[PDB]
Amino acid sequence: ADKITTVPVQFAKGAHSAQLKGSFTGYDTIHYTLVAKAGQTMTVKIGGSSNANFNVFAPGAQPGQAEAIGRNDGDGQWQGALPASGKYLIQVYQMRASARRGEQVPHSLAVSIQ
Ligand SMILES: [Cl-]
Repeated sequence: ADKITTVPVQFAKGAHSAQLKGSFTGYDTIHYTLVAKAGQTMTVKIGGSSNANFNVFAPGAQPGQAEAIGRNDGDGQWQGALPASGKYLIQVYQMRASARRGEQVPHSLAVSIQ
């Protein structure tokens, strides 16, 4: 019975970044979505619970259906030039061990596009 919550991210007028605060428990996950253009550089940084991880998916790609174009490194961050235009998906999740313990995962996701 796993839940996915989708959170559309829209930058304020004239802004190229935002920070979101969220939380999820166990195997629940959050999909943060963001429309961007091919060739722009996206930077993603996750903070808060050490259990928090993310995968970046290009438009149309769903967890389980295609490979992510990126994920958090050991410092909780990722940066890359975007191959495609459209709505990107940042999947925030925790790994099986702590999911299975039912840990709650408060986190902050900072995303910017330039
Ligand atoms: Cl922790």
